[PDB]
Amino acid sequence: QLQLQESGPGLVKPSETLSLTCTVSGGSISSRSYYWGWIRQPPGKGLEWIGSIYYSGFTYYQPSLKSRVTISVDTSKNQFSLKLSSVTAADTAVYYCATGGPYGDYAHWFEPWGQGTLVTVSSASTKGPSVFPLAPSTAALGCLVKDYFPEPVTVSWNSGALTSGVHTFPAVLQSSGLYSLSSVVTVPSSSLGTQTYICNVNHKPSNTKVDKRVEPKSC
Amino acid sequence: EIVLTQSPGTLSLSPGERATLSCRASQSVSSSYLAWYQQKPGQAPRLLIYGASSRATGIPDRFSGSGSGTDFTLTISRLEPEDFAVYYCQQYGSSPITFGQGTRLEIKRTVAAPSVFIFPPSDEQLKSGTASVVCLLNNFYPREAKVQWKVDNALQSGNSQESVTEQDSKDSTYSLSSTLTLSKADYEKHKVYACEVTHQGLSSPVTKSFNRGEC
Amino acid sequence: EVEYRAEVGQNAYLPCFYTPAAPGNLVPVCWGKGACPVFECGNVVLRTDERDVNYWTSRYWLNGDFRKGDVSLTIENVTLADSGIYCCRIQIPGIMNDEKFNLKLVIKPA
Repeated sequence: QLQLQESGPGLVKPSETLSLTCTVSGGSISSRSYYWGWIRQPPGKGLEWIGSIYYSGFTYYQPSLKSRVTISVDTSKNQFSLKLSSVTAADTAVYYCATGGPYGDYAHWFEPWGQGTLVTVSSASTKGPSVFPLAPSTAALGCLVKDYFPEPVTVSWNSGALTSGVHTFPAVLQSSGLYSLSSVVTVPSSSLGTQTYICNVNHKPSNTKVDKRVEPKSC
Repeated sequence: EIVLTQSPGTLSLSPGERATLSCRASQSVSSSYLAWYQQKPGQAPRLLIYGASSRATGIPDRFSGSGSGTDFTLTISRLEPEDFAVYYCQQYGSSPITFGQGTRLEIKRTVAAPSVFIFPPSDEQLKSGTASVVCLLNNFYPREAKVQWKVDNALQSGNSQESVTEQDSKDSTYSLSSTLTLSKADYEKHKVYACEVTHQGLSSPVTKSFNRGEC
Repeated sequence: EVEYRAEVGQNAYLPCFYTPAAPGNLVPVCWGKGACPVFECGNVVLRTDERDVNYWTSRYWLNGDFRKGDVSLTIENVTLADSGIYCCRIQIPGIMNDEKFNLKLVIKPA
C-alpha cells in the first residue's frame, strides 16, 4: 500500500512562502498512470484542491492560486512538494497530500491521502504551553494545557498506554490570542492512591514536551 | 467553475436507518465524474465512491452512489455509530477540481445524562496571576447542554469558554469542557465555586462545587 | 474528416508536432487511447519522461526528433483493434492550456 506523509513548518509569516513536502513510501512516485495532489482544508471549512502533478510531469492548478503555487516532484527521493508564495491568513489550513491511480480512463479521485499538516499564517511568535493539573477527589482527572501558539498540541496519557475514558478537547482561542485546551480521563475512585497518571503534552511548533503527573491534591 | 452544493447541511439519524445525502452541481458534471468522501474527526478524507456509483476498494456494500447531470446522491444504508462523519462530494469533470461544503451526519442514540466534575485552579497557576476553573460534562447525549458557573451564588457570564468533543464513534456520546477564567485576586476574594449543568437526561439540574482552600 | 489509415500488419503513423518554445529542457508529452480528457491522457500507451519497463517489446514508439517537437506516434504491427481516437498532448512549462490533438486511426483489413 502507498503511504503519504506531509512535512514542513506549522507557522509561516504573512507575505512569506509556505513550503511543504510529501514523502511517498510503499510505491514509486514515478509509476505510470498516477497523479499526486495537494488539497487544503481551512479550519471548520471544506476542501479545496490546490493542484496536481502527473507521473509524466503534467501539472494543473487551481486558477485562483496559479500565480503563487509551484508543485514539483523529486523522483530520486520519492517526494513531491508544494510552494505557495505571498501567503496571508486566507492560507491557514490543514494541507493534505494525496494520490490517485492507477487510472485507465482519466479520473481524478484521491485515495490514499496523507495525514494532513496544519499551517497557520501569522506574524505572532511561537509560544509553548504551561501545563496545569486537573486534580481528582468514578473519578475524573486531567491536564489543562494553557497559553500556546500556534496549534496544534497533542496529548497522550501514560505514553499512549492509557486510552480508555480519555477525552482531549478542541482548543479554544482566548482573548490573548493564545490557545488553551484540556485533556481528561476517568478512572476508579479507589485507584487514585495506587496508580500513576501522566499526561504527555507535545507542542511541536515550539519543540516543547511536558510530562505532567496528576494526583489527588494532598491535604 | 462547477460549484457543488450539499444538502442537508446536517443530518441526525438512528443506527439501522438509511441516510440519503445530496450533491447538486451548478452545471452538468461530465461523465458522472463525481466522487464521495467520508471524513472522520482528525482524519484525512476517505474515498467511498468514484464515477458516481463505483465503490472504492474496502468500502462496505451499504455505501452506494447514484445520480447524473446535476443531481447526485450518496446512500448509507444500515447506519452504524461509526458512520458519524462529515461527507463530501467532489467533481472532476472539469477544471478546477471542486468539492462540496459537506454534510455532517450525527448518529442518534438514547438520552444519556452527563457525569459532571469540577476542578479548582492549581497552586502553580495561581502564582502567575490567573485562575482557571474547569467543569467537565462526560459522555452525554444529545449535544445540547447548559453550563452555568456560580461564584458565591453570583451567575458568571462572559468569562467562560467551552468546547465539545466530536461524537464518540462507539458510544455516540459527547463530552464538554468549560473553563471559567478569573484573576488570582478575584479568585481569592470568593469561596464557593459551582458548576450547574442542565441536560435532557437530568430530571433537575446537577451542581458540582468546591470551597476554595478546602479539600 | 481527417483519418489516418494503416492496413493490418503494417505500422501506423499518427503525426503530432509542437513548438519547442522551452529550449533544451524537457516538456511533458503523453499519448493515449481516446479523445484527450480533462487532464493528461486517458489509457496511456507510452511514456516520454523515462523508458518503460518493457520498452524493447512495446508496439508504441516516438521515432521522430521529439527534441525538436516531433512527437509523432508509431504503432507497430497494427490490428483492427487499434482503430479509434488517440490523444497527443503536450504541456510547455507555464502554458495556459496544454495543446491537445485528437487523431483518428482507421485500420483496414489485409
